[PDB]
Amino acid sequence: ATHRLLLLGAGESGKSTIVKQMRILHVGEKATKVQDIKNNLKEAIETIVAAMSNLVPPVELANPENQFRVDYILSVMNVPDFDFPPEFYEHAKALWEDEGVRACYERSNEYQLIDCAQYFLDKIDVIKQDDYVPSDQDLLRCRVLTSGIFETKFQVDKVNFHMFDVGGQRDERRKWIQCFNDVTAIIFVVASSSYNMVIREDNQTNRLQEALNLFKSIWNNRWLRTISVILFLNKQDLLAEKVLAGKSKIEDYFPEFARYTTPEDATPEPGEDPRVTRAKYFIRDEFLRISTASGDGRHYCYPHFTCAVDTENIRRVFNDCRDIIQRMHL
Amino acid sequence: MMFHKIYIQKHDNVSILFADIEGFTSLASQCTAQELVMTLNELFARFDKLAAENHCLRIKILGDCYYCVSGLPEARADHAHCCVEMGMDMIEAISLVREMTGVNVNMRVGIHSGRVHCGVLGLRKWQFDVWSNDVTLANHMEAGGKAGRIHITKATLSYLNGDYEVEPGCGGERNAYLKEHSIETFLIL
Amino acid sequence: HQSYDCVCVMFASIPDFKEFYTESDVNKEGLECLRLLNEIIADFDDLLSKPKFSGVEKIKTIGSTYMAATGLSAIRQYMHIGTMVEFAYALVGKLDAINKHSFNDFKLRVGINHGPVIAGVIGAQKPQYDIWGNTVNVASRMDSTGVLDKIQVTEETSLILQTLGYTCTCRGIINVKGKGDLKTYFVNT
Ligand SMILES: CNc1ccccc1C(=O)O[C@H]1[C@@H](O)[C@H](n2cnc3c(=O)[nH]cnc32)O[C@@H]1COP(=O)(O)OP(=O)(O)OP(=O)(O)O
Ligand SMILES: Nc1nc2c(ncn2[C@@H]2O[C@H](COP(=O)(O)OP(=O)(O)OP(O)(O)=S)[C@@H](O)[C@H]2O)c(=O)[nH]1
Ligand SMILES: C=C[C@@]1(C)CC(=O)[C@]2(O)[C@@]3(C)[C@@H](O)CCC(C)(C)[C@@H]3[C@H](O)[C@H](OC(C)=O)[C@@]2(C)O1
Ligand SMILES: [Cl-]
Ligand SMILES: [Mg+2]
Ligand SMILES: [Mn+2]
Ligand SMILES: [Mn+2]
Repeated sequence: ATHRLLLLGAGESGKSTIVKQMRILHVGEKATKVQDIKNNLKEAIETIVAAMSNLVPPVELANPENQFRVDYILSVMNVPDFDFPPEFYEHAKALWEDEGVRACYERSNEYQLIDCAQYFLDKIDVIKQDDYVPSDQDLLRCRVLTSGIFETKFQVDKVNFHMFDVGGQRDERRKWIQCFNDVTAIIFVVASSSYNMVIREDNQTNRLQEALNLFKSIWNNRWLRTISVILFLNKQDLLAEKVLAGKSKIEDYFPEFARYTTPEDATPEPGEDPRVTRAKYFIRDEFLRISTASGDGRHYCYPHFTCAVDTENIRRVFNDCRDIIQRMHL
Repeated sequence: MMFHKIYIQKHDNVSILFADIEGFTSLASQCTAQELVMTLNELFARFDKLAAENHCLRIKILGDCYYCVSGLPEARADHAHCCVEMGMDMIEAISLVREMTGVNVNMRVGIHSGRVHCGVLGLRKWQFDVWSNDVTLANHMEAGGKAGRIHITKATLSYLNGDYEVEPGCGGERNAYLKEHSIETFLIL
Repeated sequence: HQSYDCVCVMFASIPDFKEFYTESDVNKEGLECLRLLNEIIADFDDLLSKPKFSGVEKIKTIGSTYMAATGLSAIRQYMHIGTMVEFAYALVGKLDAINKHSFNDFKLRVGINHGPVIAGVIGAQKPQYDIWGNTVNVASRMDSTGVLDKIQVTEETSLILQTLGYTCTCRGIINVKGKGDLKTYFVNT
């Protein structure tokens, strides 16, 4: 038995994150990504400090001292082969340690910022070492853009899976077609958290709305009429927090939440705030409404509340998938 | 069910031959429209006769362009010699048909050996054809070729067992596709 | 074969596609590409079977370029010229449909020309229906020097479309190698 799986979804949805979570799960070289992790960190801070003055209103620093570190972090933004001196990490940290900078991170829904900001900025002091070796959570949080198509093969219980990962941006979607003939099932990934945020491709289109249309585009495709879709409502942690904190609400972007109440088939996680339940099952049904329209038993949709960086959640759900591949005799 | 049935398939270790009329438009100035189609048909009917002798399969005719392959429908290890031997007869055959035009007609051969996909596209009015980067190249070998001479690729010579005497073709200095891909070409003597 | 007094020829290529095409372990060395091209040609072939288009003959395809013609079924009166344009539009409509599902922004480049042609068959291996003439390579040139989304016509072709209801704009002066500098026109939507 061999089952070719294809991951589809928008930018930053967390597709590549899942592919690693198969090397982690079902399959020395870690030294090459330490480079890439430092870059993240670099892009992370420099992005926030840059964003400060380009906001309405602009966010001011808590400590007028830090100004020169801002001057530092700015003047070094473009530098090509940056060698990350210990000063860098010092200013970098102090900058993250600044309150205004955090108050600017609290508004990182407005400008464009990679997900792993908080995570890495909280371990400057860990990454700063030259003896440093990244943990497996570091490996997952690491962000590199995917351009092209990548085939990594794995095996579970002597059953072979081919997994194809592709660029999720608009300009990258042209290549997708090359995986439409003979595909066992589609894994559609969605950044559930990105309801208060817009995509990089133009800096205007709502990310989730984009994800809804893109899903609609795949559901109603002319070469995917029979091919079933496993929907991965991802970034559940990020969602849950955004919800609970109660800053940028859901109904302020997607107004149809104002009428929606929690469903009865709803199985919440042990001790999960009703509002989190309410929200993710709102986001679930948003994609299901798109899927309860067309198809008519020819293909099927499979909802999943997922956190791609959490290996425990992913082991759990990818089996829930393996079962469903064998079950429907695909 | 989803797509249509592709009537295409991969084939390795094959040789693609292309050849065009040198100065057809210059010639198309003298003779009547029907006189050309006479010569053309007179030429290619002859060309299609040579094909079968050299174990060559004609693909398609694009006006003044003729192009056949070698290594179909079933394969051959001797495939690259064929195209060369085909070109040889193609060369002299044009000089004998030059008798009928009475004008300076010439062929320009280009051969590359590699991999193809082959079959037919669409639904209505099928025609046999071939496609690949290698096939794309073959045409640029013809294009960046030499008059009355047989332009061959580095890959074509490696299947050619060094039986024929070649010379530096320098296709890089004749075609932009041949330069921009560092392809080193040769010319049969 | 025989010659005709007033045929209508159309070349409509999608340049974008050459750069699209790629061979790789992932895409089965360009097979999954052709596969889309397949669909396209197929989608474009589905028209010939319409009612408003039944008087349109599909000739051949070259690489990714639809070649077709009108008025091969006789002994307003240029009603067929406009049909060719009406058809050209329908091609684009079908490409926009593919673009939607394939996640591409492919654009058709069209060239239409009318005038005398020579019809008939060529080749001994397998005779295939084709058309020759100045008209045919000029239309081909109304394509190779074209602009995407637009239909590039000759002045002669432009004049008639005006009497049929279509408005036009002058591109300027294109050099048609061998026949010289000729004025050309784009059709308005
Ligand atoms: C006055 N011209 C003609 C009179 C009668 C018959 C044909 C022609 C003619 O010009 O045919 C064109 C084209 O329609 C005809 N042709 C190409 N493809 C097709 C085709 O697919 N069907 C019919 N005719 C075709 O080929 C011929 C030229 O080939 P081309 O590639 O455009 O120029 P080259 O650069 O190869 O030659 P030259 O500058 O080297 O001298
Ligand atoms: N907190 C959290 N972060 C997540 C989760 N899933 C993914 N991320 C993070 O989001 C970022 C983007 O994930 P990634 O896998 O790179 O996206 P992608 O869909 O592959 O992106 P692309 O290549 O199409 S442009 C990464 O930093 C990743 O660690 C999740 O459930 N929770
Ligand atoms: C269809 C894709 C692609 C890239 C593949 C290919 O090899 C071609 O089909 C050849 C070279 C090739 O099939 C040999 C015949 C011919 C007629 C010379 C083709 C055209 O030049 C195509 O260009 C056009 C018109 O697209 C081209 C180059 O296109
Ligand atoms: Cl998303
Ligand atoms: Mg990726
Ligand atoms: Mn020629
Ligand atoms: Mn030609």
